[PDB]
Amino acid sequence: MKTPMTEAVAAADSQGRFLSSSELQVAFGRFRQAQAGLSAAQALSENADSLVDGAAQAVYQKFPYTTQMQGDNYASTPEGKAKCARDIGYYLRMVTYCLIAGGTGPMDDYLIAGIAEINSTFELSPSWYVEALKYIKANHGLSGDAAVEANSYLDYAVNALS
Amino acid sequence: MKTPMTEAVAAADSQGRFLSSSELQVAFGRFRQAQAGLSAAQALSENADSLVDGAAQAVYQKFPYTTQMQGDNYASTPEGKAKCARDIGYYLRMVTYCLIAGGTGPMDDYLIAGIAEINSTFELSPSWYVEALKYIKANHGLSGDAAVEANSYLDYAVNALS
Amino acid sequence: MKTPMTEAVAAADSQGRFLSSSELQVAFGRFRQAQAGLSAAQALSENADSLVDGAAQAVYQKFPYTTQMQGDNYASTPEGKAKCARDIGYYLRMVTYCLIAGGTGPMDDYLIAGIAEINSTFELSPSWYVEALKYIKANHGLSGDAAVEANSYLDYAVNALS
Amino acid sequence: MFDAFTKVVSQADARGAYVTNDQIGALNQLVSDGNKRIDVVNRITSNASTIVADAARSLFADQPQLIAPGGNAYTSRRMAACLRDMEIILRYVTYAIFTGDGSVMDDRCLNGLRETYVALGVPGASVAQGVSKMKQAAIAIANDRGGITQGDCSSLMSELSGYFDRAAAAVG
Amino acid sequence: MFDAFTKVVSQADARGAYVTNDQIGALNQLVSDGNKRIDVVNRITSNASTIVADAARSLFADQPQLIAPGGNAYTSRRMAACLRDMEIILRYVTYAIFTGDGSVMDDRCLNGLRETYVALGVPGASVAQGVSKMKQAAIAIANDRGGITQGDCSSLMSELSGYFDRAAAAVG
Amino acid sequence: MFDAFTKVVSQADARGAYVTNDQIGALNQLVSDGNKRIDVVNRITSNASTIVADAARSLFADQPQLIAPGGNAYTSRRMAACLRDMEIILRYVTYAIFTGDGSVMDDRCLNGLRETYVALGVPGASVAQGVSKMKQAAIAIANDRGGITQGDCSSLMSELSGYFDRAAAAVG
Ligand SMILES: *[C@@H](C)[C@H]1/C(=C/c2[nH]c(/C=C3N=C(/C=C4\NC(=O)C(CC)=C4C)C(C)=C\3CCC(=O)O)c(CCC(=O)O)c2C)NC(=O)[C@@H]1C
Ligand SMILES: *[C@@H](C)[C@H]1/C(=C/c2[nH]c(/C=C3N=C(/C=C4\NC(=O)C(CC)=C4C)C(C)=C\3CCC(=O)O)c(CCC(=O)O)c2C)NC(=O)[C@@H]1C
Ligand SMILES: *[C@@H](C)[C@H]1/C(=C/c2[nH]c(/C=C3N=C(/C=C4\NC(=O)C(CC)=C4C)C(C)=C\3CCC(=O)O)c(CCC(=O)O)c2C)NC(=O)[C@@H]1C
Ligand SMILES: *[C@H](C)[C@H]1/C(=C/c2[nH]c(/C=C3N=C(/C=C4\NC(=O)C(CC)=C4C)C(C)=C\3CCC(=O)O)c(CCC(=O)O)c2C)NC(=O)[C@@H]1C
Ligand SMILES: *[C@H](C)[C@H]1/C(=C/c2[nH]c(/C=C3N=C(/C=C4\NC(=O)C(CC)=C4C)C(C)=C\3CCC(=O)O)c(CCC(=O)O)c2C)NC(=O)[C@@H]1C
Ligand SMILES: *[C@H](C)[C@H]1/C(=C/c2[nH]c(/C=C3N=C(/C=C4\NC(=O)C(CC)=C4C)C(C)=C\3CCC(=O)O)c(CCC(=O)O)c2C)NC(=O)[C@@H]1C
Ligand SMILES: *[C@H](C)[C@H]1/C(=C/c2[nH]c(/C=C3N=C(/C=C4\NC(=O)C(CC)=C4C)C(C)=C\3CCC(=O)O)c(CCC(=O)O)c2C)NC(=O)[C@@H]1C
Ligand SMILES: *[C@H](C)[C@H]1/C(=C/c2[nH]c(/C=C3N=C(/C=C4\NC(=O)C(CC)=C4C)C(C)=C\3CCC(=O)O)c(CCC(=O)O)c2C)NC(=O)[C@@H]1C
Ligand SMILES: *[C@H](C)[C@H]1/C(=C/c2[nH]c(/C=C3N=C(/C=C4\NC(=O)C(CC)=C4C)C(C)=C\3CCC(=O)O)c(CCC(=O)O)c2C)NC(=O)[C@@H]1C
Repeated sequence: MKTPMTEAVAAADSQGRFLSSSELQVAFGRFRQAQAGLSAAQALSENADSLVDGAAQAVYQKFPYTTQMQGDNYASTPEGKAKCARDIGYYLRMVTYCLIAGGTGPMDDYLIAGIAEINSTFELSPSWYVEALKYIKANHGLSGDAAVEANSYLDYAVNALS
Repeated sequence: MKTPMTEAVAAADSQGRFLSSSELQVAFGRFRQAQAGLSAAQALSENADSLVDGAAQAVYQKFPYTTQMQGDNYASTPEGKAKCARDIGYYLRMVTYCLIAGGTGPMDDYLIAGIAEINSTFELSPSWYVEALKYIKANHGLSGDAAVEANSYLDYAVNALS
Repeated sequence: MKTPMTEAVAAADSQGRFLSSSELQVAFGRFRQAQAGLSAAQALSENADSLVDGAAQAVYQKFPYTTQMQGDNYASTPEGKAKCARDIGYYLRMVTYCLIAGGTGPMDDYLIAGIAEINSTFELSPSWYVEALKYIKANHGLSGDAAVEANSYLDYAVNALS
Repeated sequence: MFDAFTKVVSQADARGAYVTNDQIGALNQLVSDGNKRIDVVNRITSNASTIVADAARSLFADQPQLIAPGGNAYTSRRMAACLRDMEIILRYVTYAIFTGDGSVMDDRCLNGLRETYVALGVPGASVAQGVSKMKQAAIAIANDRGGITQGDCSSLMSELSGYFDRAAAAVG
Repeated sequence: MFDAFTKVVSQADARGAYVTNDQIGALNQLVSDGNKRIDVVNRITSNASTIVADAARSLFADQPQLIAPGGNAYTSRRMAACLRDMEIILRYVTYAIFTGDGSVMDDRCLNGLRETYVALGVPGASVAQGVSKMKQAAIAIANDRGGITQGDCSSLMSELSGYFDRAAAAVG
Repeated sequence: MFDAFTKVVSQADARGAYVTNDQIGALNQLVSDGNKRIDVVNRITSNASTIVADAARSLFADQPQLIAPGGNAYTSRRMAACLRDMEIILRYVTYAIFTGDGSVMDDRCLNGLRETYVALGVPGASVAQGVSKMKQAAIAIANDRGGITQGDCSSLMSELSGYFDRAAAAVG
């Protein structure tokens, strides 16, 4: 786990010294913009059920075989649909955490590190999750800076899967 | 301790991977020839008393001072003769182990590593043991490949002492 | 802690070997001259109260503000005078230890390593202690080699403070 | 490292003994089973990814707490580490069945693993369950009658089971 | 390393939960106190040398055995190491009040420090007393009404006190 | 590392004391015995290989289990390691009699040696017996009246015995 605030401390610590004027500026900037991320996280959280369920149905529409083909990797059973909606909710929750954290740290630590091994082992297509993320981007209803901050993390996840 | 089989595993392990096609060929070759070494070991074992006692008398004949001079390093007492026959039996047993193992590993681990320090400290002449080994080579009565395999380890010991 | 004797051992140890002819010569030389240092140490020890008290008054004479200015770092109180005389006694005791040891080791280990940090933190002027040391040099009453050996350690301390 | 042959040698040297006729006979039987042993190594190695994946799937179905949020295999990094450990243990089992001795797996994989898992908070009973699920799958694949000269591999399946059981015991 | 924000995230992830409105509200209050927090970091950092020196002087006055010949802070090297430790702990406290979480100080300074001091013979009760003397001085300086826009910093002083108290507990 | 002189200094510094006249007198007597001390170092060092070999021979005669197959000094590698340890300990004893203090032997040879031998399965009672056999031989050689100016070395032989006894105690 790192964020600009903890990287400022890590830099000072690596040199055995107290925080510098430049490191105090990291804190000024963080507190100047932190509320934007808190508000965007809260807005997404409040719409999580609609966004996750809508994203799952968007994936099933683009990839109809995922609800028809038999296999442990597919959403052709109630159990498979539940795994899929669960995973999409994980992605949305990670986006809210990044908004609260002021960086990618939560998504890096909890989701991206190891994702390629998971998807390979369990035969899950990264392209399925890309469509879920693009549905969320198109449907969160955030404006302006809030939209850019949320979209930055949705796009970061797409990139990690692409 | 290593053998071709364990070196095949050590190579795979050093690269964090499952055994390769080339490493499976090591096992095919080992099992194709292992019986030869087992049979040669068993033949030597069955003649161990004659070979050891004959080898000791061969050494005493070539180095008559070893049974006449007083000293802790010599075979001029019953105790010294017993130490000498014991040591020669160690060499023969190590040859049988190499035949069973399919390589020098047992003799390396149990006898050769440190032998120069032992012989220096206890004032034992390497040349005495060379004659014992050459008696064994001349008198084991093995033929063909069995003789070459036994002689390879007897000669390896001579080389280590020479 | 090191001395020529322990550095002779450290050299042998660093090479995994018994002491050399050259290292035995270190012991011959050490024992040839050790009594001189023992005698000089004993002479200083016997005059410690006079030397320390005289050195403190020499410092107060050269730096009159040290007994007039208020501050935790100054000798303007009984407590401050006691700290100052204590410190000067530490320096004299270290000189006697160097004379007994045959080198700077005791003063290095117990006084010089860290002295700059102490004097900075507690706002103690190194120049005060230099004057104490120069009073001791001028007033110990030792002659010849005894004077040079004592003065070598007094001068080593001055250098470390200068 | 021992193989079946050097294990016998090492135990004989500690007793100052020549390897006995009975021991020679047992090693000759191992040698005469050598093709079958290499088939076991080859079949498990060739199917390693599905042995790991299928055992892991089965473990998480039986132990749902491992994959609940907060569980020891939750987060992609922890899931990936768990799948890595399953593959590591299977890899060392293949080394043991290749050499005919468990020393490679003791010396390089299992010794200190109990303590490593305590320090990390990895639940060894669940590792052991994963290992036993890989055992079941590996025996079914290794001892499958399809596409091989017919004969008995029961001794090798007992020996193979023993290596999996040794790993399962070591982690708890 | 956590900051106040990632600490909340980490506790929520372990429960599979979105951060709640109450938690968002608490983080918003931390954000709205951000200038005051940076004043605390700045005031302690700017005065670090006198906080250490004055606390050390007070410690040795109260614990004279530390500076008697044979005591743990006797000799220049041991005194310098003791003053270094006081500065180290103050430095990690400033990191904790900067980030709004104590993890930096646990992970990089305090974890294993008890055991380090046992191995060295450093008396942790006296380290704790030094830490508490730095606490008193740091609060007096950080919460001084002179030369600052007037307002309430009581929440930050409680949080700051908590980091010093955490270090004091950890060393004994 | 201490020598006889710095050991006295170190004990005095811990008490804030000048070295006393009695202590000075004792160090003067050590100095006046300096030629004899160097003869001890020289005689043991010059005869180190035979001291080790003869003590080892005697150890194995008295403790035949060490050299039976399976014993801790059986195999050339273990015998060579055992002879190495005997030489190592004698080397550190010579350093102690050279410096007039046992700290070199505590700090660089004996501290943690008990635990090292437990981890290896080396029987410390037999190491101690080897050490005591080297002691007997080293005293006989060092205190031999042949080929030296006649005089009393009893104090040095007591001090030398003490270093061997210290090693013997430390390994068990
Ligand atoms: C138990 C494991 C099953 C079993 C084994 C079995 N194998 C053989 C014979 C052979 N196995 C091999 C192995 C390989 N040939 C290859 O090309 C490769 C890949 C590089 C391998 C690993 C070989 C060479 C043979 C001999 C020729 C043959 O194919 O027959 C037997 C026959 C007896 C023997 O030991 O030779 C048996 C019994 N058979 C079963 O039914 C078990 C389920
Ligand atoms: C408790 C700590 C005390 C306290 C704090 C307090 N601070 C402010 C306001 C600000 N603090 C700063 C900080 C800095 N400005 C700088 O130039 C630097 C150095 C780089 C720092 C660290 C700033 C920018 C402000 C805003 C502008 C201002 O000076 O007012 C307040 C006001 C409320 C607020 O949070 O903004 C308060 C209350 N005040 C006390 O009385 C406590 C003892
Ligand atoms: C107890 C150890 C035995 C003993 C010692 C003894 N030694 C001396 C005198 C000297 N010893 C030396 C040493 C050396 N000279 C060399 O050339 C070397 C090799 C580099 C060494 C190590 C020296 C220089 C002397 C002085 C000259 C001399 O040979 O006499 C004495 C005499 C008293 C003294 O301390 O000088 C003694 C007693 N003597 C015994 O009988 C003990 C068995
Ligand atoms: C949905 C887009 C599609 C789908 C999903 C599906 N996923 C699984 C199984 C797993 N998904 C994960 C993912 C995560 N675990 C984590 O810890 C995180 C980070 C917080 C992520 C993103 C994992 C690890 C698994 C496997 C283990 C488990 O079951 O939890 C399945 C089941 C696969 C199986 O073999 O059992 C399915 C069905 N499948 C589709 O067809 C949808 C379009
Ligand atoms: C025989 C050719 C001649 C002979 C032999 C002799 N050997 C010893 C003593 C030792 N021999 C060994 C050898 C080994 N120890 C091992 O562990 C191994 C590897 C498995 C070997 C080869 C050792 C270590 C010793 C010394 C310790 C011991 O006693 O076991 C002696 C006795 C020497 C003594 O000083 O006691 C003798 C007499 N001597 C001859 O004259 C023969 C021609
Ligand atoms: C005397 C020349 C002047 C003087 C002295 C003075 N010193 C202190 C305080 C300290 N002095 C030391 C020194 C040492 N400690 C060691 O362990 C050693 C090595 C053995 C040395 C040389 C230290 C560490 C301190 C501070 C801690 C302590 O009190 O022991 C003071 C008091 C400073 C304070 O702030 O309390 C004073 C007054 N001051 C003068 O004005 C004299 C001319
Ligand atoms: C999967 C069935 C279970 C599980 C596993 C899990 N393991 C780790 C971490 C480690 N595992 C090892 C093991 C080894 N590393 C090696 O190189 C070898 C061969 C010599 C072995 C056996 C190690 C060393 C680690 C720590 C370092 C690393 O992460 O790679 C984790 C991660 C723990 C964490 O909190 O980071 C996990 C999750 N967890 C389960 O729940 C299953 C029961
Ligand atoms: C001062 C109030 C007390 C005191 C302290 C003292 N500490 C040491 C030695 C060490 N302290 C540390 C601590 C750290 N090092 C780091 O890098 C960090 C941050 C990660 C910490 C917290 C360490 C590791 C040491 C040992 C190495 C070193 O000396 O630097 C000493 C020296 C002990 C000795 O005998 O050498 C002392 C004196 N002593 C007191 O009496 C006070 C109560
Ligand atoms: C001989 C009397 C006995 C004996 C000894 C024996 N020792 C070892 C192994 C080691 N001994 C040491 C000791 C040291 N190494 C150093 O560098 C120092 C000085 C700082 C010491 C004191 C160490 C570290 C080892 C382990 C590494 C190594 O082998 O060199 C062995 C080998 C044990 C093994 O199984 O490999 C043996 C046999 N054994 C006896 O039976 C005697 C009682």
